[PDB]
Amino acid sequence: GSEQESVKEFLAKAKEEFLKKWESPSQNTAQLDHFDRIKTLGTGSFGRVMLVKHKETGNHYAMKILDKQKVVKLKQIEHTLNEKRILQAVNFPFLVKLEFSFKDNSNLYMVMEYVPGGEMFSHLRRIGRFSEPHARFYAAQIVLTFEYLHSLDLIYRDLKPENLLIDQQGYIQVTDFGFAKRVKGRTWTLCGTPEYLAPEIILSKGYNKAVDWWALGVLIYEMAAGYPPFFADQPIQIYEKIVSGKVRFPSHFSSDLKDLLRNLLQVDLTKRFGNLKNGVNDIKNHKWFATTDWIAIYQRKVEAPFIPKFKGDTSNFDDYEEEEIRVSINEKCGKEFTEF
Amino acid sequence: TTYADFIASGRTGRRSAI
Ligand SMILES: O=S(=O)(c1cccc2cnccc12)N1CCCN(Cc2ccccc2B(O)O)CC1
Ligand SMILES: [Cl-]
Repeated sequence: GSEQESVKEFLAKAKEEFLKKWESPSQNTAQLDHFDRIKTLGTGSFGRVMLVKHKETGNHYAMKILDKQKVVKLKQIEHTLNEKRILQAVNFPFLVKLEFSFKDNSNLYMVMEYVPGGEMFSHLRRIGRFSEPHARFYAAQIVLTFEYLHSLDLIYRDLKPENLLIDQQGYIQVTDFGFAKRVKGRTWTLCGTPEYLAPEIILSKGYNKAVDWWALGVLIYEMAAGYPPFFADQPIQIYEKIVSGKVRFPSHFSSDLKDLLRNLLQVDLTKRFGNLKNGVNDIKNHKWFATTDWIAIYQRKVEAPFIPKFKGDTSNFDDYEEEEIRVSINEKCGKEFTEF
Repeated sequence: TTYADFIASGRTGRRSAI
């Protein structure tokens, strides 16, 4: 009741701050000609991410540029408005920080601190797999991040190595929040990425924050094995495996790791760790985490097992054709994005 | 091996949301 009461008090203040920012979001805190473009870091079906330099300060940022017309075409208005509203309201060491946002006739812009270490995904595929201490270090950060997000009644719903950055201290930054939803009870949308979907998302019953603990199990498995627990040529075949209740482990997994994963990759949501009476403490007190100093992880005082090569450098991102950023003379989709 | 089956699945690159 010292450590536990400190966390309760911390989370109560955190919720008060979150709700104030959620109710009165920041808007229009920069403009495009404050920035020079350097390089395209990523492309998607309705936007791009660009490395940019702030002209006055010289600071580097990742600028997410979303084409309003394409957002409307692909039915992503609510997700995009939600992502920005969440990002400007949350505050936690392992969440990316929104520095500026604004819009113009054509685009929405979210400007975030640049993290040159890139995605966990690339590092994992390059090295093959992480040792269990390395995986555990990242897993502990996700456990704490979900403890925070769930205390705000947010379900995260898109955990995967693609959405985790590794910063220059070797710690994680969670990137994407469009799918994050306020859920005190249950929700029903089929959304996420096939390999990481909990059975109850596939099966069309309502679901709750316990899906994030299932996804943690998938992430830990993929980090430690180099491949996810459920894979196949086509998503429908992946879904059949997920709901089956059967999983196999590499022979190099420790006994403690297998026991944790059997309890996270638990199809019966009423038996799944994270979702029992003692909540996240069943995970934090599990034998696999016995060596984890949870407070030291939160304070970023643990020496990271891996620090990306320090080189403005973009070597941890792929190369893309550089295309114009065109801003129309006509305002597009103004009413739809009024709150951005 | 299971790894070989993972490679054969074709889903070794970045994965999109559904
Ligand atoms: O480009 S990111 O790695 C990235 C995201 C956020 C902050 C960043 C700070 N420094 C470096 C990179 C950064 N990235 C991580 C997840 C992958 N998407 C894919 C994407 C690409 C284009 C448009 C949208 C999206 B989306 O997500 O919804 C792009 C964002
Ligand atoms: Cl890829």
